[PDB]
Amino acid sequence: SVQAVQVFGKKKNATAVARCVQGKGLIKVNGKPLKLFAPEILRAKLYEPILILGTDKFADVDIRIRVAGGGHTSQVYAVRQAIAKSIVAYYAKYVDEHSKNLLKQELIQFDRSLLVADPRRCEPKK
Amino acid sequence: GTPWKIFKNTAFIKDMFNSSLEIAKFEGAAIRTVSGIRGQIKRALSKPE
Amino acid sequence: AKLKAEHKRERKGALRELRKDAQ
Amino acid sequence: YDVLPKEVLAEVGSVKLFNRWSYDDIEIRDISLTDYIQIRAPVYIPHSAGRYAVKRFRKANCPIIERLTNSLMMHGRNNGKKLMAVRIVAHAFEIIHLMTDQNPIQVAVDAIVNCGPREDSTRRQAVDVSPLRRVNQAIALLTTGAREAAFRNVKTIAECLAEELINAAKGSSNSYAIKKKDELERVAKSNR
Amino acid sequence: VDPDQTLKACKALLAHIKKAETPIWLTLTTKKHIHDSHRLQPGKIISVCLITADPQRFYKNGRVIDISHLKAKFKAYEAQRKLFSEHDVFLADTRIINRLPKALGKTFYKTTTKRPIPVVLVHLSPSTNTAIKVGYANWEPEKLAANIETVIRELVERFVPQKWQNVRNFYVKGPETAALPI
RNA sequence: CGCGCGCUACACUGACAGAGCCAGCGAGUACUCCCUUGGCCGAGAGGCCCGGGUAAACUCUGUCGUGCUGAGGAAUCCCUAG
Repeated sequence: SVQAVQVFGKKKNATAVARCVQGKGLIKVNGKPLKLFAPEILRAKLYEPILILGTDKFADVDIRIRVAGGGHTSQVYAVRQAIAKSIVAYYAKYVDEHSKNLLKQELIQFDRSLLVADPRRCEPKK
Repeated sequence: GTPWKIFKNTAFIKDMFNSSLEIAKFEGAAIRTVSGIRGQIKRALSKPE
Repeated sequence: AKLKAEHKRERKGALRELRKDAQ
Repeated sequence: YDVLPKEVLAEVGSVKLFNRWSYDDIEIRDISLTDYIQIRAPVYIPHSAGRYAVKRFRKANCPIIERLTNSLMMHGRNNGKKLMAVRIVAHAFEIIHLMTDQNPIQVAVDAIVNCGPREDSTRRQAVDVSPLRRVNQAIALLTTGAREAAFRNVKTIAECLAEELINAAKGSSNSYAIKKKDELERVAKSNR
Repeated sequence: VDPDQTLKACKALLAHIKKAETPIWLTLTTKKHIHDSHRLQPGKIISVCLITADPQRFYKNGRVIDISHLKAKFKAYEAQRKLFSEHDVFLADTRIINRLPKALGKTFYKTTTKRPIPVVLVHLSPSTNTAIKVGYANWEPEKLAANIETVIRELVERFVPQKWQNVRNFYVKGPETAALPI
């Protein structure tokens, strides 16, 4: 009887789970907090969904991220995809349906790779 | 001679020929393992002469 | 000096003779 | 806060590149180059996962700081290395803001406009140059000047990239890319 | 264990050695030694790169390397040939002691017998023979005799089951020449 | 001897030293690089003990400062998104 949401994220081989529950603002990535993961020069790409959506959307939730596989870059894209899908999914199931559509609009107007991962196939040209 | 390194089907074997000239003379030969396991001399390994 | 090159060309030539005879 | 440092929460309002410099008041000085040099969509660090080689004229839609990064990973920076290039963009923009006290991204955009040539020589015939080729040749001459003058000296690609980008923004007779623009235009004048 | 036999064997070793001055050795050849348990003492008897455990590593800080950060320095075989010359002595705690010979076991624990000493030497090699370094070469036969006496008593306490007749041999040893009796 | 092809070597993108942080294929009672000066136990053949010969990268932070400690002519060939 808790408000729990499981959510995935992807890149080349880095897969990340994120569980988002009713919390008090923390995001912890492999136990360590979010502002400590992913060596310094990419943490802006970690923070991109937070300072799109505003921290006021995040002050009621807790996001717990496990990341496996890939290199550093692919783990960063897997994390930020898991953040964005986590909050869109929590606002899908627990707060009203209008706010989901507004969050999808903000994330999609920025970059759709925060929600849908498009893995590259190859091009055998004609 | 004695198996020196054992890969899956190949094997570097040793203590049998003295030189790459002798290997090259026998470089297509039917070699045999006393388990009843046939094999072929392929090529002289370079540095362990 | 330049005797090792003679050793390598004579050695590899002898390997050519032994491999042609072998095949 | 959710979890954010004091610098990011300190500048949480608009979009800042390297969390320091907004886009909202930077201006092109060529109506020809305006629709290709990208300041429209906001992006935080140049590293992004965009496919700008699917079909032509996508790289007129990727941001131009990512273009200065992507041009900064050439054979003088050992082609696989991306975060080296955004790090050199970081220290170069800091050296621009400390040498200049101007917005370094405006220094870079006015640098690119002031560097891309407008007439070239068909190998003789002299033709006007495309604006996409003007952006491309601009960025390539900028990073080429940064490496070719930061080759054997103690001065790093950060410092030399910042000097070619500042002098490029001035249009001075010191910058390598300005000198190559005037040499190509000089050849097109002499030939026609 | 007579000191007349100890000093006489030490004088016969110094007389057998003739023409820098390398270290002498001592040897203990026990009998009926099925030593398959930890019954032998894997520790001490009588510039350090101190191997260590968890955050008494950072609370500790020659070079106090941790039991995680040793695996890179010894996994790199170019660097495993580096620490054998630069660092003079090694010393480990419990987990570093029980996990050192699976990492540095090629370039360190094989040839020089320069393995660690226990914290929070004598090594088994579980056949019936064993040996240890004696000491210096400018050392006196009474000094090396007393060191051989205390080391023989403590080593026989690690091999306690007879402690007087367990050794089918117990001799002194020259370093590189033909070794000696006792 | 000739033509190549792989590989090594050659510096700012340095060197040193720490701290941090990431893969995917990989499981046949199977796998050991040498050959030895010596010594033990050896009637004899051998087994012993001691000496000789889970990533790179990347990030971040600090010490030195181009210092034989120099990236390859003509040519011809290839190559357009993981």
